Amino acid sequence: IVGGKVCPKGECPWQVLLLVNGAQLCGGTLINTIWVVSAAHCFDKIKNWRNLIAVLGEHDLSEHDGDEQSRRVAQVIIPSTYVPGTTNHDIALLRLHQPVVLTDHVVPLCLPERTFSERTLAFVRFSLVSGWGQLLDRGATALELMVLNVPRLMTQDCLQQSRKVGDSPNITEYMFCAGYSDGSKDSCKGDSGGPHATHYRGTWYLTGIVSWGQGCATVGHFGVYTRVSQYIEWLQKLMRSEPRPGVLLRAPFP
Amino acid sequence: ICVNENGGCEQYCSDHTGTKRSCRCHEGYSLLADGVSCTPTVEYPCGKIPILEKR
Ligand SMILES: *C[C@@](*)(O)[C@H](CCCNC(=N)N)NC(=O)CNC(=O)[C@H](CCC(=O)O)NS(=O)(=O)c1cccc2c(N(C)C)cccc12
Ligand SMILES: [Ca+2]
Repeated sequence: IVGGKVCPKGECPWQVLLLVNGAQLCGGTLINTIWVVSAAHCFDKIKNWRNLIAVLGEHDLSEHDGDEQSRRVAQVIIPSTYVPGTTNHDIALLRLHQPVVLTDHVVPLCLPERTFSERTLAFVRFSLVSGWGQLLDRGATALELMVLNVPRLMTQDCLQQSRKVGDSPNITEYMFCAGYSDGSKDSCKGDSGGPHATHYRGTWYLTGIVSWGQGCATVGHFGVYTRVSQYIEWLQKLMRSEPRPGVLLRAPFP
Repeated sequence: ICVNENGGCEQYCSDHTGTKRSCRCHEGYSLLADGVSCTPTVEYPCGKIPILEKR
């Protein structure tokens, strides 16, 4: 997270930390006691699927305070339309081998219904993005969970307001821009899979997943997030299915 | 009517034939008698921050 602040311990209780062989990989969002929503591109280079760990209740990476809860990731489900190396359909649904115990520091973010998310949440200007990702472009990652408030834009307004480069991934219907173009605030590498949380009448909902962007907080550019509303039905359908042998599972989308 | 201001619903809204609307709530919540508000039915409902709720 660039240009944000430390999320006070316990105020980002749905934030998930993904580890591979003990090393920081990405973030994720808890949506119930056994399901985590993250980003598909976080698993492009994984070869040892049995060493993938999810940590809930995490805050400070240099200290164990007893609120942390670790779980092995039993399954990583990715939409069939996702192509490794690219950014479209950048979402992954993770099943934990064992449920986490809800506590003051471990709480799920509400996965909204599609209608509600499209005709209500999508219009809430500001939302929170978080993670232990890089504090700066080409900079070090954070020891404490960071959070940043960012404004959402219409893809249209994002397009003709961003410095057109080249070979830059297209902004599709499965994405949306959020952030600032003055090079001050944005999510960054390492924050991927993390939640873009939106508040509405006293409750928070999952509307985005940290996905990509040209550099971090690059002047003239915004951060791009996976448009979760497009995957609500896909997610609900998978959470109702029995687990299958093998960690990685590509599932049909729609 | 759900399209306009979430049909007055605190959480989810479903349209019905005519001018009939039904508000619903996420798991871990119950719809109040006003037919729009949702109240937690568990200790840790989704989207709520405990240390803040208890403040
Ligand atoms: C999964 C993640 O942790 C990470 C999160 C980044 C969020 N960024 C912002 N909020 N600004 N996601 C990725 O790493 C996905 N890829 C990119 O963001 C990529 C940067 C590559 C890198 O430096 O490691 N940018 S991009 O997808 O916009 C991209 C893609 C392809 C080519 C790019 C170029 N070429 C022309 C050199 C330039 C700029 C961006 C490019
Ligand atoms: Ca810790």
